[PDB]
Amino acid sequence: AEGVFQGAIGIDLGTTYSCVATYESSVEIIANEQGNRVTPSFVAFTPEERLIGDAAKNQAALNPRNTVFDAKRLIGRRFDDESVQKDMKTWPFKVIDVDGNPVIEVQYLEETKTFSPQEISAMVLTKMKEIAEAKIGKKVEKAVITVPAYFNDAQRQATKDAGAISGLNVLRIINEPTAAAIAYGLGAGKSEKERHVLIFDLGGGTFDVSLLHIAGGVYTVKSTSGNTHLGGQDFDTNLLEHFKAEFKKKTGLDISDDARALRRLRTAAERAKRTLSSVTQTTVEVDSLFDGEDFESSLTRARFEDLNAALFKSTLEPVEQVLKDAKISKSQIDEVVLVGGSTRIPKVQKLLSDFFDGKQLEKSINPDEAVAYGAAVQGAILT
Ligand SMILES: [Cl-]
Ligand SMILES: [Cl-]
Ligand SMILES: [Cl-]
Ligand SMILES: [Cl-]
Ligand SMILES: [Mg+2]
Ligand SMILES: [Mg+2]
Repeated sequence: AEGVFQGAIGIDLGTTYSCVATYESSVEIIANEQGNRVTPSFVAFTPEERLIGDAAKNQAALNPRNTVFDAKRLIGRRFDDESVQKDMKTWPFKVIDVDGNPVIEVQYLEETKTFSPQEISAMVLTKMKEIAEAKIGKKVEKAVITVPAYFNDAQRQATKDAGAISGLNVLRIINEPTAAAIAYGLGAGKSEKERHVLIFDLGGGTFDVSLLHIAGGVYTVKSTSGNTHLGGQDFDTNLLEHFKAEFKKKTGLDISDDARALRRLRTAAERAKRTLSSVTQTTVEVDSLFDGEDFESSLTRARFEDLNAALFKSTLEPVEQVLKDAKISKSQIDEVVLVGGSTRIPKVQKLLSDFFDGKQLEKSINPDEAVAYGAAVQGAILT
């Protein structure tokens, strides 16, 4: 027990970003060595070393064949699965078929090596463990890891297996939406007074809606829906195209083939989106965007909303589906919990609060951190 943490860390092993939390005297989300409270679920292999997290994502463009990401899209799946065959056409790294399983093949230290999805995820989980250890000052042996509610038994086992590989005793695999509810203490009393709770989780690349029944300490997923491939980055993309159009119109320049110019302009758009969650108008500037020309525009909240009209509206569909499927009316819903950074967008909150006739949404916990937070809460209950 000497020099070992007696608790269990909570890990949100996300598709694109991961987050780790612990609950000593209170629940804390842990920052990594670059001071970030989420860490890219990225592993890069180079002629000299392996990078995990921020450094891996930051060199992805320079090292695309050997920078691995989206392993959560493979884990516990089969090579000839339909999502897989499809996902593979979109990745710059090689995925091969070994005994019918997907396996990632890369160059590492000037040799060809292959990794299962569980092995890649284990490397991310090891990174999360190490991040937690650095802040705790102790070794971590126990964890609670979260997975999407639609994960099947193979996907769940493969995720536990990843944990084992990373030197963690995985006490429980819990559902992402359930973690978020636990974060808000919903059902914490373990009282027999029941609740129905809708989790609205709009991630950067994922949109998941889940209906929970909670009573007596038992969290039951009644129904689940979403858009796997719609997310916050899609809002950025619409603003990016709007800005590209403006720039080309004023200057005659097309930045489509300049990766750096595209990157800087998407950064401007991401920043502009965030500003517009707090205020209603902003300038948008990029100095010397292309061929000597400065980019300057402005954007109102109203215009931002119009540019994403259809997308925003589409977010109510899965809320309706989940109720329809569970045979539960919107009036029976006790809490609506917001997860994912994109839920900070005022319009998204408004469409949702209006659908529930002015109901206030649970949002006091950072939406990017809520899943990890509840995983940490569950970890403390188990230890
Ligand atoms: Cl995810
Ligand atoms: Cl993610
Ligand atoms: Cl630059
Ligand atoms: Cl700039
Ligand atoms: Mg998430
Ligand atoms: Mg300037």
